[PDB]
Amino acid sequence: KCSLTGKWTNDLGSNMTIGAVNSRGEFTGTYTTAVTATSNEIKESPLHGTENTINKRTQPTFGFTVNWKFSESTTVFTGQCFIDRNGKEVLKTMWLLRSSVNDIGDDWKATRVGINIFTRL
Amino acid sequence: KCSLTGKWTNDLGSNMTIGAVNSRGEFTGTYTTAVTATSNEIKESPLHGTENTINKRTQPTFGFTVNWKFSESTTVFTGQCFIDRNGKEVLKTMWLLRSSVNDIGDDWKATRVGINIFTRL
Amino acid sequence: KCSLTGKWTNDLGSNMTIGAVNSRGEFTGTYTTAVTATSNEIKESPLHGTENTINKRTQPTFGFTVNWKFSESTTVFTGQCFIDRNGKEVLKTMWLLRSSVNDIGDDWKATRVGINIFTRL
Amino acid sequence: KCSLTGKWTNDLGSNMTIGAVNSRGEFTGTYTTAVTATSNEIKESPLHGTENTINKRTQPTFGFTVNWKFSESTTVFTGQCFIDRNGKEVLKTMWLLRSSVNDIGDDWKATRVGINIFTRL
Ligand SMILES: Nc1nc(=O)c2ncn([C@H]3C[C@H](O)[C@@H](CO)O3)c2[nH]1
Ligand SMILES: Nc1nc(=O)c2ncn([C@H]3C[C@H](O)[C@@H](CO)O3)c2[nH]1
Ligand SMILES: *[C@@H]1O[C@H](CO)[C@@H](O)[C@H](O)[C@H]1NC(C)=O
Ligand SMILES: *[C@@H]1O[C@H](CO)[C@@H](O)[C@H](O)[C@H]1NC(C)=O
Ligand SMILES: *[C@@H]1O[C@H](CO)[C@@H](O)[C@H](O)[C@H]1NC(C)=O
Ligand SMILES: *[C@@H]1O[C@H](CO)[C@@H](O)[C@H](O)[C@H]1NC(C)=O
Repeated sequence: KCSLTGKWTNDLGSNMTIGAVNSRGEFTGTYTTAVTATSNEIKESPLHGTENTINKRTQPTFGFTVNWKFSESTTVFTGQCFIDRNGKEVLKTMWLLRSSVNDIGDDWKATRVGINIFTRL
Repeated sequence: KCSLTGKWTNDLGSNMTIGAVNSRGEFTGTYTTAVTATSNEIKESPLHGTENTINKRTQPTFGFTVNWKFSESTTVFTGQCFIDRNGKEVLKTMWLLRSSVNDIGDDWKATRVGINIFTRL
Repeated sequence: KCSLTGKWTNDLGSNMTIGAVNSRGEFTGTYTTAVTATSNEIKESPLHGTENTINKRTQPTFGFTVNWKFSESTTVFTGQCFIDRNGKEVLKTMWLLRSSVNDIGDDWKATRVGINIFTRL
Repeated sequence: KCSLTGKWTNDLGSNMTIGAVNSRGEFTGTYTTAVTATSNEIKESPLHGTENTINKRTQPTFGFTVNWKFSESTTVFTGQCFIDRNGKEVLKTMWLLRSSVNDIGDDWKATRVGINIFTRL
């Protein structure tokens, strides 16, 4: 009932497209953000993830990594695909954004955390 | 200099094997835990991820998703491959563990966070 | 311009009252939830925290700890008091929920993470 | 058996002192870090927290906020006081570091996450 395939937009205005999910639950996609004002446009970064196929849940958990094309950073997202109080699909996710640091002594401050909610575009 | 390919063990005793990383930074492997019980014995779950290839860093960031085979949960891990002060390779990671919930009203309690440090096996 | 003192409600329906903030940035208050059951009905737990007073910012950061009265758990919340784009006060927060575990070997799964957004009641 | 009162040091070399905990579980302390090389010394910031007193656990959960004196940031810590495989006390904590941002549009990148382990000084 809740399928990851398709076009999504989030609460900060980023968009993401996800292709077909195979029988192993693997999928690829693209992740688009602004930077920043009306002016001007965008960066596209690839994403790769898997949805959990245990018990063929109608609302499966999933995870994906975005391999940023314009920085040395990586973000991972994890969450669950829900049906809301009737019909519309919603991805409730949390993410970790990992910055590159040059010294292992700075490792402690390299990880940001937050949320995103996605709806169909 | 720090390469994800190979066998790793962490601070809680789980092991992980990662395969070759392709020119897009993509890799697959397997994640093994313990400590359930048995006279052994373990579970093996596949993982899929990407290493960031921007500026061909010697200590790249990376993320991967573990698609648990024995539960409806997903974990994502993000971190950086370092050469430590002592010259040995280490993966400093943080993870989010997403539990499946039945109602979107329980979404708030579905995410655990923690760390893992990996060294070569 | 954004002051923590007063009554707040969040996105999950919990309410919070915060008292006066003293010259050191210290405050006390109460945190109320739902949605257990009853014909009511609620639990009230005390909270204690500090607002950062450096540079007398109009949108200060702050943290507080809620000492749950009905469990062995603790939550900490950190965030910033903003004047939103629409001119209304909002607390954008993130929290960690620490569960009590009996063995130090289960420490790895004792921490949940999430967000809460508060507006004036 | 595990009491928060006393002098502690962590895995990054920060120290913290915590005073007496009252009957409500409230405590104050001081949090000291370096910045950075042998040269030279330190900053001291106050801390305020509470330990959970439910079921008078020998290994209670606790939380505290550090109100940084040299920045507009706030950190909160939550964790549990353990006795380890015999006699020595250990605080296993996780933290959220909240940076001040000027626009609510940057709120999403304002929170870092990590761990600290403390032992008696
Ligand atoms: N080793 C290890 N380190 C982690 O950080 C971690 N985070 C989650 N998990 C796995 C464990 C269960 O398979 C599974 C429980 O569904 O979650 C982890 N395992
Ligand atoms: N409203 C609200 N928002 C949170 O982010 C949050 N995080 C933790 N908790 C509280 C709820 C239970 O009292 C208690 C369960 O021990 O944890 C929260 N309550
Ligand atoms: C997301 O998609 C819509 C088009 O449907 C567009 O208006 C907007 O510019 C997009 N946002 C980004 C970050 O590209
Ligand atoms: C990890 O590998 C080592 C072999 O070096 C083995 O002793 C250990 O039991 C393995 N752990 C798991 C969880 O399989
Ligand atoms: C929060 O306060 C409002 C009154 O504005 C009340 O309707 C609601 O039930 C309260 N929630 C809780 C959890 O007490
Ligand atoms: C912590 O305490 C010890 C003294 O016991 C000292 O060597 C060290 O400088 C301290 N570290 C900091 C950050 O002050």
